[PDB]
Amino acid sequence: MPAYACQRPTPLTHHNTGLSEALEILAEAAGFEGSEGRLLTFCRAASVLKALPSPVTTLSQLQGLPHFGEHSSRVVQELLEHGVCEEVERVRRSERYQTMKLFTQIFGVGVKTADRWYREGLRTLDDLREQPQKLTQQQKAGLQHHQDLSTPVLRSDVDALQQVVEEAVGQALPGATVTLTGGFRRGKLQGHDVDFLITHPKEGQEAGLLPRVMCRLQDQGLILYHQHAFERSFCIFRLPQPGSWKAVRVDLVVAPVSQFPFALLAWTGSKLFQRELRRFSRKEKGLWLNSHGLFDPEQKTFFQAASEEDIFRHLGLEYLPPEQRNA
DNA sequence: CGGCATACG
DNA sequence: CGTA
DNA sequence: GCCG
Ligand SMILES: O=c1ccn([C@@H]2O[C@H](COP(=O)(O)NP(=O)(O)OP(=O)(O)O)[C@@H](O)[C@H]2O)c(=O)[nH]1
Ligand SMILES: [Cl-]
Ligand SMILES: [Mg+2]
Ligand SMILES: [Mg+2]
Ligand code: NA
Repeated sequence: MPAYACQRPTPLTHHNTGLSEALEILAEAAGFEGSEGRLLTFCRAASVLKALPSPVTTLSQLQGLPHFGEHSSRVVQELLEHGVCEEVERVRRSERYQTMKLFTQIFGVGVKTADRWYREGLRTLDDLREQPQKLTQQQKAGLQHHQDLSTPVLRSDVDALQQVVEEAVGQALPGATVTLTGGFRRGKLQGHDVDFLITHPKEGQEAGLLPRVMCRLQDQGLILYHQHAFERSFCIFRLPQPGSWKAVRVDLVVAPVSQFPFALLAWTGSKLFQRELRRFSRKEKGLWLNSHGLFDPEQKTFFQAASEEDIFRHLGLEYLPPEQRNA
Protein backbone atom coordinates (compact mmCIF):
# COMPACT_ATOMS: atom_id res chain seq x y z
CA MET A 1 0.00 0.00 0.00
CA PRO A 2 1.67 3.24 -1.16
CA ALA A 3 1.70 6.24 1.15
CA TYR A 4 0.09 8.76 -1.24
CA ALA A 5 -3.53 8.48 -2.35
CA CYS A 6 -2.61 9.34 -5.95
CA GLN A 7 -0.51 6.15 -6.14
CA ARG A 8 -3.42 3.75 -5.68
CA PRO A 9 -6.91 3.30 -7.14
CA THR A 10 -9.71 4.36 -4.84
CA PRO A 11 -13.20 3.37 -6.02
CA LEU A 12 -16.34 5.18 -5.02
CA THR A 13 -17.78 2.18 -3.20
CA HIS A 14 -15.62 -0.19 -1.22
CA HIS A 15 -15.37 -2.77 1.55
CA ASN A 16 -14.69 -0.73 4.70
CA THR A 17 -17.47 1.86 4.65
CA GLY A 18 -18.21 1.90 8.39
CA LEU A 19 -14.57 2.15 9.39
CA SER A 20 -13.83 4.96 6.94
CA GLU A 21 -16.93 6.91 8.03
CA ALA A 22 -15.77 6.80 11.66
CA LEU A 23 -12.31 8.10 10.84
CA GLU A 24 -13.86 10.84 8.69
CA ILE A 25 -15.91 12.04 11.70
CA LEU A 26 -12.64 12.51 13.62
CA ALA A 27 -11.12 14.26 10.62
CA GLU A 28 -14.05 16.67 10.41
CA ALA A 29 -13.89 17.34 14.15
CA ALA A 30 -10.17 18.05 13.89
CA GLY A 31 -10.91 20.64 11.21
CA PHE A 32 -13.51 22.29 13.41
CA GLU A 33 -10.73 22.74 16.02
CA GLY A 34 -8.25 24.19 13.53
CA SER A 35 -6.04 21.08 13.44
CA GLU A 36 -5.26 20.68 9.74
CA GLY A 37 -2.55 18.09 10.35
CA ARG A 38 -4.76 15.73 12.31
CA LEU A 39 -7.58 16.25 9.78
CA LEU A 40 -5.18 15.16 7.05
CA THR A 41 -4.00 12.06 8.91
CA PHE A 42 -7.52 10.85 9.69
CA CYS A 43 -8.60 11.54 6.09
CA ARG A 44 -5.57 9.68 4.76
CA ALA A 45 -6.23 6.71 7.06
CA ALA A 46 -9.86 6.61 5.98
CA SER A 47 -8.77 6.67 2.34
CA VAL A 48 -6.31 3.77 2.84
CA LEU A 49 -9.26 1.66 3.98
CA LYS A 50 -11.25 2.65 0.89
CA ALA A 51 -8.38 1.34 -1.27
CA LEU A 52 -8.26 -2.11 0.35
CA PRO A 53 -9.56 -5.11 -1.63
CA SER A 54 -11.67 -6.62 1.15
CA PRO A 55 -12.99 -5.86 4.67
CA VAL A 56 -10.69 -5.37 7.61
CA THR A 57 -11.72 -8.05 10.14
CA THR A 58 -8.72 -8.20 12.50
CA LEU A 59 -6.41 -5.57 13.97
CA SER A 60 -3.35 -7.35 12.59
CA GLN A 61 -4.51 -6.43 9.06
CA LEU A 62 -3.58 -2.80 9.83
CA GLN A 63 0.09 -3.67 10.37
CA GLY A 64 2.26 -1.97 7.79
CA LEU A 65 -0.58 0.14 6.39
CA PRO A 66 0.39 3.79 6.01
CA HIS A 67 -1.22 6.41 8.25
CA PHE A 68 -2.30 3.88 10.91
CA GLY A 69 -0.61 4.59 14.21
CA GLU A 70 -1.80 4.29 17.77
CA HIS A 71 -4.84 6.56 17.51
CA SER A 72 -6.39 5.47 14.20
CA SER A 73 -5.63 1.82 15.01
CA ARG A 74 -7.40 2.15 18.37
CA VAL A 75 -10.49 3.54 16.62
CA VAL A 76 -10.59 0.55 14.26
CA GLN A 77 -9.91 -1.87 17.13
CA GLU A 78 -12.91 -0.58 19.07
CA LEU A 79 -15.22 -0.70 16.04
CA LEU A 80 -14.16 -4.30 15.33
CA GLU A 81 -14.57 -5.39 18.97
CA HIS A 82 -17.72 -3.49 20.01
CA GLY A 83 -19.30 -2.06 16.84
CA VAL A 84 -18.80 1.46 18.19
CA CYS A 85 -15.90 3.78 19.10
CA GLU A 86 -16.51 5.81 22.24
CA GLU A 87 -14.45 8.79 21.04
CA VAL A 88 -16.43 8.93 17.77
CA GLU A 89 -19.75 8.73 19.55
CA ARG A 90 -18.65 11.44 22.00
CA VAL A 91 -17.83 13.71 19.04
CA ARG A 92 -21.09 12.84 17.24
CA ARG A 93 -23.33 13.96 20.11
CA SER A 94 -21.25 16.95 21.21
CA GLU A 95 -22.90 20.35 20.96
CA ARG A 96 -19.71 21.80 19.48
CA TYR A 97 -19.54 19.24 16.67
CA GLN A 98 -23.25 19.42 15.82
CA THR A 99 -23.30 23.24 15.71
CA MET A 100 -20.07 23.63 13.76
CA LYS A 101 -21.32 21.07 11.28
CA LEU A 102 -24.64 22.92 10.97
CA PHE A 103 -23.05 26.34 10.52
CA THR A 104 -20.22 25.31 8.14
CA GLN A 105 -22.78 23.60 5.91
CA ILE A 106 -24.18 27.07 5.14
CA PHE A 107 -22.98 28.53 1.84
CA GLY A 108 -20.85 31.50 2.85
CA VAL A 109 -19.86 30.23 6.32
CA GLY A 110 -16.50 28.60 6.98
CA VAL A 111 -14.89 27.21 10.12
CA LYS A 112 -13.66 30.62 11.31
CA THR A 113 -17.10 32.26 11.02
CA ALA A 114 -18.87 29.23 12.53
CA ASP A 115 -16.49 29.20 15.50
CA ARG A 116 -16.99 32.91 16.18
CA TRP A 117 -20.78 32.45 16.15
CA TYR A 118 -20.45 29.44 18.43
CA ARG A 119 -18.37 31.44 20.91
CA GLU A 120 -21.00 34.21 20.81
CA GLY A 121 -23.62 31.67 21.94
CA LEU A 122 -25.38 31.01 18.63
CA ARG A 123 -26.60 27.44 18.06
CA THR A 124 -29.40 27.29 15.45
CA LEU A 125 -30.24 28.62 12.01
CA ASP A 126 -33.08 30.65 13.51
CA ASP A 127 -30.53 32.25 15.86
CA LEU A 128 -28.74 33.48 12.74
CA ARG A 129 -31.95 34.57 11.03
CA GLU A 130 -32.92 36.69 14.05
CA GLN A 131 -29.82 38.92 13.66
CA PRO A 132 -29.53 39.29 9.87
CA GLN A 133 -27.48 42.48 10.20
CA LYS A 134 -24.46 40.30 11.00
CA LEU A 135 -24.73 38.32 7.72
CA THR A 136 -23.01 38.91 4.42
CA GLN A 137 -25.17 38.90 1.29
CA GLN A 138 -23.66 35.52 0.43
CA GLN A 139 -24.55 34.14 3.86
CA LYS A 140 -28.07 35.54 3.56
CA ALA A 141 -28.49 33.59 0.31
CA GLY A 142 -27.00 30.46 1.86
CA LEU A 143 -29.41 30.73 4.80
CA GLN A 144 -32.48 31.45 2.66
CA HIS A 145 -31.74 28.52 0.39
CA HIS A 146 -30.33 26.21 3.09
CA GLN A 147 -33.19 23.69 3.00
CA ASP A 148 -33.00 23.18 -0.78
CA LEU A 149 -29.19 23.11 -0.72
CA SER A 150 -29.34 20.36 1.91
CA THR A 151 -31.12 18.00 -0.47
CA PRO A 152 -28.81 15.93 -2.70
CA VAL A 153 -28.52 16.83 -6.36
CA LEU A 154 -29.36 13.77 -8.44
CA ARG A 155 -27.42 12.56 -11.45
CA SER A 156 -30.84 12.68 -13.11
CA ASP A 157 -30.84 16.46 -12.46
CA VAL A 158 -27.43 17.04 -14.04
CA ASP A 159 -28.37 16.52 -17.70
CA ALA A 160 -31.05 19.23 -17.61
CA LEU A 161 -28.67 21.74 -16.02
CA GLN A 162 -25.88 20.99 -18.47
CA GLN A 163 -28.25 21.71 -21.36
CA VAL A 164 -29.22 25.15 -20.08
CA VAL A 165 -25.58 26.02 -19.34
CA GLU A 166 -24.61 24.92 -22.86
CA GLU A 167 -27.32 27.11 -24.36
CA ALA A 168 -26.03 30.21 -22.57
CA VAL A 169 -22.41 29.28 -23.35
CA GLY A 170 -23.21 28.83 -27.04
CA GLN A 171 -24.72 32.31 -27.29
CA ALA A 172 -21.86 33.82 -25.31
CA LEU A 173 -19.19 32.18 -27.47
CA PRO A 174 -20.07 29.78 -30.29
CA GLY A 175 -17.84 26.72 -30.21
CA ALA A 176 -17.21 26.86 -26.46
CA THR A 177 -17.69 23.55 -24.66
CA VAL A 178 -19.07 22.52 -21.28
CA THR A 179 -17.54 19.55 -19.43
CA LEU A 180 -19.03 17.93 -16.31
CA THR A 181 -16.39 17.73 -13.57
CA GLY A 182 -16.38 17.25 -9.78
CA GLY A 183 -17.99 14.31 -8.07
CA PHE A 184 -20.36 13.41 -10.87
CA ARG A 185 -17.41 12.87 -13.20
CA ARG A 186 -16.02 10.43 -10.60
CA GLY A 187 -19.24 8.39 -10.85
CA LYS A 188 -21.20 9.75 -7.89
CA LEU A 189 -24.96 9.32 -8.10
CA GLN A 190 -25.65 12.37 -5.90
CA GLY A 191 -23.84 15.57 -5.07
CA HIS A 192 -23.90 18.79 -3.10
CA ASP A 193 -23.58 20.78 -6.33
CA VAL A 194 -22.83 20.43 -10.04
CA ASP A 195 -19.35 21.45 -11.26
CA PHE A 196 -18.71 22.49 -14.87
CA LEU A 197 -15.54 23.39 -16.78
CA ILE A 198 -15.81 25.64 -19.86
CA THR A 199 -13.20 26.16 -22.60
CA HIS A 200 -12.93 26.93 -26.32
CA PRO A 201 -10.69 25.11 -28.84
CA LYS A 202 -9.00 28.34 -30.04
CA GLU A 203 -6.55 29.59 -27.41
CA GLY A 204 -7.47 33.04 -26.15
CA GLN A 205 -11.11 33.02 -27.24
CA GLU A 206 -12.17 32.09 -23.71
CA ALA A 207 -10.96 35.44 -22.30
CA GLY A 208 -13.87 37.43 -20.88
CA LEU A 209 -16.29 34.53 -21.30
CA LEU A 210 -17.69 33.94 -17.84
CA PRO A 211 -19.34 37.38 -17.40
CA ARG A 212 -21.07 36.87 -20.73
CA VAL A 213 -22.34 33.45 -19.65
CA MET A 214 -23.55 34.69 -16.29
CA CYS A 215 -25.41 37.66 -17.79
CA ARG A 216 -27.26 35.35 -20.19
CA LEU A 217 -28.20 32.88 -17.45
CA GLN A 218 -29.42 35.77 -15.27
CA ASP A 219 -31.52 37.13 -18.14
CA GLN A 220 -33.19 33.73 -18.55
CA GLY A 221 -34.32 33.82 -14.91
CA LEU A 222 -32.17 30.87 -13.87
CA ILE A 223 -29.83 32.53 -11.36
CA LEU A 224 -31.07 32.85 -7.80
CA TYR A 225 -27.67 34.01 -6.50
CA HIS A 226 -24.28 34.86 -7.96
CA GLN A 227 -21.35 37.03 -6.87
CA HIS A 228 -22.07 39.72 -9.50
CA ALA A 229 -13.69 40.07 -14.92
CA PHE A 230 -13.73 36.61 -13.34
CA GLU A 231 -13.09 32.96 -14.25
CA ARG A 232 -14.83 31.05 -11.44
CA SER A 233 -18.47 31.45 -10.43
CA PHE A 234 -20.19 29.89 -7.40
CA CYS A 235 -23.91 30.20 -8.12
CA ILE A 236 -27.33 29.10 -6.96
CA PHE A 237 -29.51 28.02 -9.92
CA ARG A 238 -33.24 27.55 -10.30
CA LEU A 239 -33.76 23.91 -11.33
CA PRO A 240 -37.23 22.89 -12.60
CA GLN A 241 -39.22 20.26 -10.71
CA PRO A 242 -42.72 18.83 -11.22
CA GLY A 243 -45.01 21.83 -10.75
CA SER A 244 -42.28 23.92 -9.14
CA TRP A 245 -38.48 24.17 -8.82
CA LYS A 246 -35.59 23.85 -6.39
CA ALA A 247 -32.42 25.77 -5.71
CA VAL A 248 -29.18 23.98 -6.70
CA ARG A 249 -25.54 24.97 -6.26
CA VAL A 250 -23.65 25.20 -9.56
CA ASP A 251 -19.97 25.98 -10.03
CA LEU A 252 -18.58 27.26 -13.34
CA VAL A 253 -14.88 27.52 -14.22
CA VAL A 254 -13.35 28.82 -17.46
CA ALA A 255 -9.89 27.75 -18.58
CA PRO A 256 -7.88 28.26 -21.76
CA VAL A 257 -7.57 25.12 -23.82
CA SER A 258 -3.80 25.01 -23.17
CA GLN A 259 -4.60 24.58 -19.46
CA PHE A 260 -7.67 22.40 -19.86
CA PRO A 261 -6.01 19.09 -18.84
CA PHE A 262 -4.75 20.68 -15.65
CA ALA A 263 -8.10 22.28 -14.91
CA LEU A 264 -9.98 19.06 -15.63
CA LEU A 265 -7.64 17.19 -13.30
CA ALA A 266 -7.90 19.81 -10.55
CA TRP A 267 -11.68 20.12 -10.61
CA THR A 268 -12.49 16.38 -10.97
CA GLY A 269 -11.02 15.66 -7.53
CA SER A 270 -11.51 14.18 -5.08
CA LYS A 271 -10.34 17.01 -2.82
CA LEU A 272 -8.05 14.65 -0.92
CA PHE A 273 -6.80 13.11 -4.19
CA GLN A 274 -5.74 16.55 -5.48
CA ARG A 275 -4.07 17.55 -2.21
CA GLU A 276 -2.13 14.29 -2.24
CA LEU A 277 -1.23 14.65 -5.93
CA ARG A 278 0.05 18.20 -5.39
CA ARG A 279 1.98 17.03 -2.32
CA PHE A 280 3.44 14.12 -4.28
CA SER A 281 4.42 16.35 -7.18
CA ARG A 282 6.25 18.86 -4.96
CA LYS A 283 7.83 16.55 -2.38
CA GLU A 284 8.69 13.52 -4.56
CA LYS A 285 9.21 15.04 -8.03
CA GLY A 286 10.19 18.65 -7.26
CA LEU A 287 7.41 19.97 -9.52
CA TRP A 288 4.69 22.45 -8.61
CA LEU A 289 1.13 21.44 -9.65
CA ASN A 290 -1.98 23.61 -9.76
CA SER A 291 -5.11 23.98 -11.88
CA HIS A 292 -3.18 25.95 -14.50
CA GLY A 293 -0.07 23.86 -15.11
CA LEU A 294 2.91 21.92 -13.80
CA PHE A 295 6.04 23.97 -13.15
CA ASP A 296 9.67 22.85 -12.98
CA PRO A 297 11.20 25.53 -10.70
CA GLU A 298 14.77 24.55 -11.63
CA GLN A 299 14.39 24.86 -15.42
CA LYS A 300 11.69 27.53 -14.92
CA THR A 301 9.53 25.76 -17.50
CA PHE A 302 5.90 24.63 -17.69
CA PHE A 303 4.96 21.14 -18.91
CA GLN A 304 2.72 21.18 -21.98
CA ALA A 305 0.03 18.57 -21.41
CA ALA A 306 -2.59 17.56 -23.94
CA SER A 307 -4.45 15.15 -21.65
CA GLU A 308 -4.77 14.04 -18.05
CA GLU A 309 -2.84 10.94 -19.14
CA ASP A 310 0.07 13.24 -20.05
CA ILE A 311 0.10 14.67 -16.53
CA PHE A 312 0.15 11.30 -14.75
CA ARG A 313 3.00 10.25 -17.07
CA HIS A 314 5.01 13.41 -16.36
CA LEU A 315 4.70 12.65 -12.64
CA GLY A 316 5.72 9.00 -13.06
CA LEU A 317 2.32 7.75 -11.89
CA GLU A 318 0.08 5.06 -13.32
CA TYR A 319 -3.01 6.65 -14.85
CA LEU A 320 -6.18 6.55 -12.77
CA PRO A 321 -9.54 7.24 -14.44
CA PRO A 322 -11.84 9.61 -12.51
CA GLU A 323 -13.81 6.72 -11.02
CA GLN A 324 -10.60 5.60 -9.23
CA ARG A 325 -9.77 9.07 -7.76
CA ASN A 326 -12.33 8.78 -4.92
CA ALA A 327 -9.80 9.18 -2.15
C1' DC B 1 11.66 17.96 14.17
C1' DG B 2 9.01 20.17 9.67
C1' DG B 3 5.38 19.51 6.92
C1' DC B 4 0.75 19.04 5.82
C1' DA B 5 -2.46 21.93 -1.76
C1' DT B 6 -3.50 25.53 -4.26
C1' DA B 7 -5.67 29.58 -6.11
C1' DC B 8 -9.50 32.73 -7.25
C1' DG B 9 -13.99 35.94 -5.61
C1' DC C 1 -12.96 36.22 5.00
C1' DG C 2 -15.45 33.10 1.52
C1' DT C 3 -15.26 29.48 -2.35
C1' DA C 4 -13.59 25.36 -5.53
C1' DG D 1 -1.69 12.28 13.74
C1' DC D 2 1.38 10.46 11.24
C1' DC D 3 5.66 10.20 7.73
C1' DG D 4 10.20 10.59 6.56
O1 LIG E 1 -10.95 22.58 -1.08
C1 LIG E 1 -11.20 22.14 -2.20
C2 LIG E 1 -12.51 21.91 -2.73
C3 LIG E 1 -12.65 21.44 -3.98
N1 LIG E 1 -11.57 21.14 -4.78
C4 LIG E 1 -11.72 20.58 -6.15
O2 LIG E 1 -12.97 20.95 -6.69
C5 LIG E 1 -13.77 19.76 -6.95
C6 LIG E 1 -15.22 20.09 -6.75
O3 LIG E 1 -15.44 20.57 -5.42
P1 LIG E 1 -16.81 20.19 -4.68
O4 LIG E 1 -16.77 20.99 -3.40
O5 LIG E 1 -17.91 20.49 -5.65
N2 LIG E 1 -16.75 18.59 -4.26
P2 LIG E 1 -17.19 17.26 -5.17
O6 LIG E 1 -16.02 16.30 -5.27
O7 LIG E 1 -17.80 17.69 -6.47
O8 LIG E 1 -18.33 16.50 -4.34
P3 LIG E 1 -19.75 17.16 -3.93
O9 LIG E 1 -19.63 17.48 -2.44
O10 LIG E 1 -20.78 16.08 -4.12
O11 LIG E 1 -19.97 18.41 -4.75
C7 LIG E 1 -13.18 18.75 -5.99
O12 LIG E 1 -13.51 17.41 -6.35
C8 LIG E 1 -11.70 19.05 -6.11
O13 LIG E 1 -11.26 18.59 -7.37
C9 LIG E 1 -10.28 21.33 -4.34
O14 LIG E 1 -9.32 21.07 -5.05
N3 LIG E 1 -10.17 21.84 -3.07
CL1 LIG F 1 -8.23 23.22 -7.23
MG1 LIG G 1 -19.27 19.11 -6.60
MG1 LIG H 1 -18.35 22.58 -6.44
NA1 NA I 1 -19.92 26.76 4.21
